[PDB]
Amino acid sequence: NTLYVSQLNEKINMQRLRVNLFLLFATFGEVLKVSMNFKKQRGQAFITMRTIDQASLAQISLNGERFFGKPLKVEFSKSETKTL
Amino acid sequence: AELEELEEFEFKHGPMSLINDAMVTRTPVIISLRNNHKIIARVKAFDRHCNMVLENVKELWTEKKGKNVINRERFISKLFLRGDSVIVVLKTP
Amino acid sequence: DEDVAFEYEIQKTPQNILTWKRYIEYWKDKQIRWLYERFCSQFVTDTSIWEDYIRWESETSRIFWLFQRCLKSCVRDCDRICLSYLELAIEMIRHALASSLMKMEMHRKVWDPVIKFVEEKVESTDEAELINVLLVKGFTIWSSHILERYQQKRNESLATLALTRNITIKSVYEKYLLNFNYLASLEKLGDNQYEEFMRQ
Amino acid sequence: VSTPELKKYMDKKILLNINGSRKVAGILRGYDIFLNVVLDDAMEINNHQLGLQTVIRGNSIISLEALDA
Amino acid sequence: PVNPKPFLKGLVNHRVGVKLKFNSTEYRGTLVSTDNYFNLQLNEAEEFVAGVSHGTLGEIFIRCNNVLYIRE
Amino acid sequence: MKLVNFLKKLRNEQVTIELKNGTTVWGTLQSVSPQMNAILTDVKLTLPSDNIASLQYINIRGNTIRQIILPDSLNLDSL
Amino acid sequence: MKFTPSIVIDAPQYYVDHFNGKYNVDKCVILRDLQLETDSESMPSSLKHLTHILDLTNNDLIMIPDLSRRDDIHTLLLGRNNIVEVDGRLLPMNVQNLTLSNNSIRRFEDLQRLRRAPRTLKNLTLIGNQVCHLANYREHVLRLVPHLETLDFQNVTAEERKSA
Amino acid sequence: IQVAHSSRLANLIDYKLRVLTQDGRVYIGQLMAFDKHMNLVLNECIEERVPKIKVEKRVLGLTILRGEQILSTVVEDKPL
Amino acid sequence: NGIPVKLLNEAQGHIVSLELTTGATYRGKLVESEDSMNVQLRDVIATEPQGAVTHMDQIFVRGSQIKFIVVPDLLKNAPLFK
RNA sequence: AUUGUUACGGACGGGAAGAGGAGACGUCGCGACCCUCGCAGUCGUUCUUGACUGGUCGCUUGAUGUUUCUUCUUCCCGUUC
Repeated sequence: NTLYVSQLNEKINMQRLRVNLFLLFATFGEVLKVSMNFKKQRGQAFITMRTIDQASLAQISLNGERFFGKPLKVEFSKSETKTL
Repeated sequence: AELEELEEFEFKHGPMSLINDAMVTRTPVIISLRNNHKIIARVKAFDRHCNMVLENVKELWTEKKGKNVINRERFISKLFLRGDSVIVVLKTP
Repeated sequence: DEDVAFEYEIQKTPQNILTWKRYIEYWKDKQIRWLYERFCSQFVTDTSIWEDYIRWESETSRIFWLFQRCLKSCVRDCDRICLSYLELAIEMIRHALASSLMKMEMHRKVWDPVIKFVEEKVESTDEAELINVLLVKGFTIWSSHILERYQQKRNESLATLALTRNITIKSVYEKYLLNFNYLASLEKLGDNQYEEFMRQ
Repeated sequence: VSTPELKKYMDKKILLNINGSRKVAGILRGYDIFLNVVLDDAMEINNHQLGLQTVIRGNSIISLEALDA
Repeated sequence: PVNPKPFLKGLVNHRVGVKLKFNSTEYRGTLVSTDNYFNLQLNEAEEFVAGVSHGTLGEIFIRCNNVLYIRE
Repeated sequence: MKLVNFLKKLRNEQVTIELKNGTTVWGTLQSVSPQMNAILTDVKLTLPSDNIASLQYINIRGNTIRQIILPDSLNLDSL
Repeated sequence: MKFTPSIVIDAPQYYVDHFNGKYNVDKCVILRDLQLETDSESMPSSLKHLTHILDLTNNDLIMIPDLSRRDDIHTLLLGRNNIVEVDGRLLPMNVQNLTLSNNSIRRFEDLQRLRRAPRTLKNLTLIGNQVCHLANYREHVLRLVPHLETLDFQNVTAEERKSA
Repeated sequence: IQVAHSSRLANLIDYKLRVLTQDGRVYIGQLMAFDKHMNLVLNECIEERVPKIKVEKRVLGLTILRGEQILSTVVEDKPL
Repeated sequence: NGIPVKLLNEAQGHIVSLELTTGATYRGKLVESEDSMNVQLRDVIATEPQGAVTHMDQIFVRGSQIKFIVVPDLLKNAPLFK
């Protein structure tokens, strides 16, 4: 379900970044996660989705996609999310 | 019963007596308000906390910016004016 | 116009009485009436729908029409309908009662109530009741029938009273029954013959 | 009915800020449920004295910083 | 010795002076009666808007919440 | 005793009320309380002549409502 | 099927998008894979319920249609659509966060509706289309749509503005 | 805006309501709890200012609102 | 009894911001809570609408004139409701 | 096998230029030479538990509420007749 992003623009703000992420991930499926839990920035963001299929699709399509200068490294999460 | 019942005649003795009288024998009264207002109407009902009901309500107030006096008017009837806004009421002959 | 769109919506797919709602509840009045009635005619023969239609209609003639419509196809809430019919009759009373009975033949209390109208009879409302009674008589008479359908002793008494307004009651008693028979005979008589009947 | 916990602020100087832009100050002597704070000092604001002890009404006491923690 | 309510009582059938916060207007008339919530009723009322009069009203009534004070 | 009682008895009727902000707002009374906590179903608003800036539903508190109008032209209280 | 009022009514308006605002509507049985071939008709059925986040992605919408007040559809997601042209005077101030990814915006002249943005469109993004591949496209966008802050995830800088 | 014909304060618990204050600052928040004075506990408060033209925004509180200065609450949009 | 009051009571030893009638926004620890909403704080910051911000050691606030009291996101569902 | 009710051509707006709006206090944003380095942060004490929580610098004309003082000309773009 969850997809752990990495290698992104740290210079962008938190809320804005979150919004951007939401915008990105709405095409694949319904994004459950509203805000980031880590609060560290610089790539580390867990995009929580409703469906696994959607997540998979996202992983497939947005692997190395241009988001704020740098290519985002998509990958599946190790542990399941608290909401899911 | 008696603690509330004895308070019924307290209107006709104290400062509400005049208003009670007015209510009994409908006559026009000048009602003022907080933010520059002058209302004219005749009395019909009455309660403990000055929440009055009236008839033939003529309103006179101002909504003029920059110190110009403008007296707007409009006919209202059968209101329910709450007691917190009512300052001065008086029975005219 | 906005009606075309509504029509299209109605046509394209059934949304479990959603289209109908859209048609009627938004407008309601004439247009709404046209819609809802049409919808009713088309597909759904529900009780709730019928009730709604009746409400919309709600003059006496219109009410009657609504009642008739309701009666046409109504299996589940028949008893309830019957009450409505009775009420209508009270405001063609006997006739209304009969209609109700036909709709849904449980209904002891209703019967009793109906009878009590007869008892009362024995201003507008009163007039209506009288009219209903007359209608029943013409049909026959109706009150007696109701009593029969319908505590039993009470019903019989009521019937008798109606007849008097007595003969019928007597007859009923006789049917039930020797004493009853005698009573019936007496009623029929109502001098020597009558006395004899009573004795019997 | 319930007593405000002002026993903590006893024998400590307080810089009050009442309604209508007025900074009063004084040491706490007595209190109550209505918040009518009986305090034994009054110096207005720059600074000048106007009477020693001052009892204040409960409605017109909004903010009160304690000087000694 | 002299409390407020008794003072008020004493001041019945005598001249009274009262002022308000909102729209500062001095009301001057002879007092009629009062109640437990301190509402007022005056006779021969003169509505002095900061010295100058608006008009002689006559028999009037006043609510407690607005009133600032009672004087001669 | 009280004239909140009067208000309580009224149900399903349009009434304008002028608030502390100063807007004429016609609406249905709904479940009136002893604290005058009104609730309006359809209403017309003017955010700070009356400019049109209306919303549908609203929940009113009793302290704001100073005047009420147009329930129905009739006076009855005691019962 | 076609975007009707009934469909809208049916739509799941329970789970609110917690990033901003409330009521993240998804028209029909599911707006994601609804297959609305025509333009977004019957917009009045929603009646400006809700950023709103009317996620109308994975559709076949030919043109972007709006019909609401100044605060009714800020975070609109129209991803994976066939958006040819999106000219309109209804959604003037509201639609700021426009997720128009994987669209069918061919030419730079097709963005002339969004262009002259000082009054025409108070805010608009647009990205991931055929027009992005064209020569001097970003610059053109900057020139015309000054309100476009984030241009395909990367921001419109001062230098860029100067250049355009 | 969608909202069903609710009767009382108890039936409309757990809904995103706007709230208006005496000075004229607009609020939004999900109604969590109830009280005698309508001290409605908002789930997340986004306060808004209007100077004495256009509405501003803030994001500080997730508050317990007090009932003294409230004018009239308004329903925004249902959750779930 | 009042649920908000209960909630307030529960949140003792938590970072709670505030706002008054004038609009002076505070942010610090909560000391005590009562039936009447009387709050006392520790290490309390002060960022007023005028401009002159300050850092205060302690403060006590009257309940009637408070506009709203802030609470964190932890005490949302449990353990106050049911 | 509980819930409910009652009673006690002319106008307007925006942007730019020329001639005769500005200063404080805070509150959220566009860039970054910085910090920081990861999937659900820091430290005390003991073999697993208690406490505390986007920052800094530009803006090279970012937004916004208190609080004091005192417009005309030219071009460009939209709406209306």
